[PDB]
Amino acid sequence: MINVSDLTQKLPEGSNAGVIAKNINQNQIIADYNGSTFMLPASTQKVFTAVAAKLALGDQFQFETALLSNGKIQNGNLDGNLIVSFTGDPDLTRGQLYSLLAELKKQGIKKINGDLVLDTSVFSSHDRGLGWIWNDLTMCFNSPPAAANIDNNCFYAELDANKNPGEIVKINVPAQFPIQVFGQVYVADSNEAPYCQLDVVVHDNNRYQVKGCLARQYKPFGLSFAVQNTDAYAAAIIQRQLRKLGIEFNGKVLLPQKPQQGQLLAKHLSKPLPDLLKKMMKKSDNQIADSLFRAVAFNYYKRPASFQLGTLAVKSILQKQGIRFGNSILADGSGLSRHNLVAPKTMLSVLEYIAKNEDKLHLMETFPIAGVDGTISGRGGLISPPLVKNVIAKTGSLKGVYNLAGFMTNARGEKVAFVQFINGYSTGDLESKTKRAPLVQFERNLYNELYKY
Amino acid sequence: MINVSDLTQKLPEGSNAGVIAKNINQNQIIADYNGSTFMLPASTQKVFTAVAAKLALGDQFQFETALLSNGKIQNGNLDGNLIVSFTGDPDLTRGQLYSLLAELKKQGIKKINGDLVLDTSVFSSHDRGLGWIWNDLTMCFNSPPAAANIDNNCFYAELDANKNPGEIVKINVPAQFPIQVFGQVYVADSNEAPYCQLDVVVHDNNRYQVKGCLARQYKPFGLSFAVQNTDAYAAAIIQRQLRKLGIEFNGKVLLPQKPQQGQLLAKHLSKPLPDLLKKMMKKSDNQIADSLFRAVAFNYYKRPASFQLGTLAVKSILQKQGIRFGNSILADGSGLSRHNLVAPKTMLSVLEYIAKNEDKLHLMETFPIAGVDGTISGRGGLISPPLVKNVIAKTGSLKGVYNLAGFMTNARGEKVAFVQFINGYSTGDLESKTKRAPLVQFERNLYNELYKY
Repeated sequence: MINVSDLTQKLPEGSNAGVIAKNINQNQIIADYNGSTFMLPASTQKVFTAVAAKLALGDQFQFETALLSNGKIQNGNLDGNLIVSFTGDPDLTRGQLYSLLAELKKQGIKKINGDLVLDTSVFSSHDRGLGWIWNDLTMCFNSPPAAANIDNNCFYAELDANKNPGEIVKINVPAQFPIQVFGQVYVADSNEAPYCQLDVVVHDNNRYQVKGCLARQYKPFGLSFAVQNTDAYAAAIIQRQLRKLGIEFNGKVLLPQKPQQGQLLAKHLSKPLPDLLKKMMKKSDNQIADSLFRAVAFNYYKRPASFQLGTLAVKSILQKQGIRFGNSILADGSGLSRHNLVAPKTMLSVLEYIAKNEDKLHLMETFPIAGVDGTISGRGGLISPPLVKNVIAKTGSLKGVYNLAGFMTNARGEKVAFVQFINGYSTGDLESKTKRAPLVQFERNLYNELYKY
Repeated sequence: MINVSDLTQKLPEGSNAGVIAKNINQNQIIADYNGSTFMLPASTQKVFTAVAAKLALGDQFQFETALLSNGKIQNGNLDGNLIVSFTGDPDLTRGQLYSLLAELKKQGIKKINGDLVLDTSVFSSHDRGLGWIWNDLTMCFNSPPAAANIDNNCFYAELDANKNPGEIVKINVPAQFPIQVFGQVYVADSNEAPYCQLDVVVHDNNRYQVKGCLARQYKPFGLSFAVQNTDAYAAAIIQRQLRKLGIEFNGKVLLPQKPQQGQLLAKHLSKPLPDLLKKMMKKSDNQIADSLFRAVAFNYYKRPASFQLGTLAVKSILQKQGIRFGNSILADGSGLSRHNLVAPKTMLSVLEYIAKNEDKLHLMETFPIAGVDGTISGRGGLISPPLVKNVIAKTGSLKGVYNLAGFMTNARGEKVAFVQFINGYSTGDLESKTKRAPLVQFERNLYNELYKY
């Protein structure tokens, strides 16, 4: 086999790698180094979710966002409540929601007599996986994969830190967002600037407290945040939109937990599963992953889905196909949880299933392709022949974690499936930028060895 | 050297272990298996905090909680604000605070004319380490090591769920706690129960919403929750106590966030550092650890301390004594962060420093003693001869992580220092109780091998 132990001497001191690779045509393992060790899979976890979603939801699945009522329409009034049903569409834009609501206007509703009721009942329990780190929850990449999700549950604030040290940065929220940012951030000089932290503290109803400092910046810039209370944000946007449409509305916002029965007025359907999977896999979309993870359970078990039921469904679906998980921990669909524990050989067994069933599943084309697209379009170890355009791989990147899972063609035209997990990679501080040079050397050498073996 | 690799065959599949040990008398490393691999140290991290606190704060250190004013006491009235200064004491009880406020009555105050002002300025930025997991922040063990800390920033409530399926669980919070717990949790039948989740959601001002369901219970179901807004909670308690003492107060609660000058009226002193460190090390107290971590930084840098300044101070103080951290990540003093990364050999260097300097430091007597006290008083693998009453070790336990760092005497009477980090330990699903029998067999074996080597 390949001497992976020798290759990991160029990784930073203290890191740990697990690497396993199989030549599919020969059915031969060709590298096997800590392949049974549980490691953090990061976004390579989304491969499990991709396979489960293909199997349990299928290619015609779409997320539905719908308007319902039990009132009768009568001289241009809807004489009852407006129900807006959100089912976790991770690709719903504010424009799509507006076009949905504009269906009421097409139907002659000029006024809604009752309340605005959101039905979010397809998801249950928290909208964050267990073991997610608290301080990342205000980052847009970790926005909640909630039932209501509008423009990726992300917004941004406008900052003007072109000020002298000691002065207050100007931080305004743009008009389109129903958010408050409060608190004060001061500009730090060059001698405190490298120590600066901008802290963000969440309070109720999408109010964000900022504290701390920032180095001067001449130009005004935007900082993105995750929406915290997704039901309040959606209800606020819906009421802004009814006003823009001229539909009179004067009622309360109601947030019941159960499914809300009513007559269907209009519906918007997302792009179908293959499109959602492709974006998930190419771009490493956490929200698409975790939405599918719970939509899989909701459809599979016919009951409201928590992250725990997501775990039970994904394991039950993949087990039925022959995948064995032992005591792996799959706490979410995205890979974000720090409780996740997967060994390289388990991920490889899923990659082998995806290769074997490609004629039906068509998941190979969802993988990022080295030096071409997705999150490896510029990956340093991969951007030269014979790897560029050849290696396809899902990345998993978290603090200290540099993983790849995917396939390549070797010098004989045979397909090799491979899993690379590297954890504990630290070359500087907390909140230092990590030297990627050892990782580029390692990967260039490993995938060249796999190509020629 | 000891063949630790074979010993690990007894640990669950997928686990990873890092084990290093030195015979101090011989100056010989006798076990060295993944000794340079960065792993999660969990509460063995508290060993670094203990040494830094001894060196920088010293055995006379006490935390101070004080009452100050700028007004004159005249005619039984304090004619100014009452300032209460909190400095992180992690062992301040409600009864201690009541006795401290009673001192105002001894000085003849029966009314305060102004406002209640808290000074929590010695700590800055967040009161949580970065990389802590979000869903544990409501649990008492993970209460915030904030400047204001009263009865460990924990309170208890009880759910009476001894009722039929379909009934609403009654929430009972003792009257002394200025918090609210609300919600409608229902009893589920035996078919639905396996699908339930009992959740808590934190709202502003220490209002906790319980949600979900649970099986009928056949004894009272306790909740132990961490206080979330620690200045609100302390100001609430202070005002109830002022009222019970017969000190009239009608003013505002002010939280200015900067140091407050005034005349010292009364100061309560905690127990001194050796008592604090003994409890922290024997019982694994996260709040004593992180409060000392930031107290070390406040006293060492003479400025308000964040967790980042705690990490700079602990490394700076230990590096002067010869410890080398390389690219370790030390994100807190407790070890709770999932960002922490340290190799077994670096922890072993600190244990050797503790043993070499025992005549000055007196830290040996803080380690739990196998089968006798602290957190290994009934540790399965250590409770028989020749290990019981001999091995002393600080534990580190988190989900997935079973560590020990300490010392023992071998069959020749020579002292051995050792570090065992196990991460990745999984024996079933995420919510199940972990099976310790593998750990017990591995530890009995390992420490027997160290005793006989």
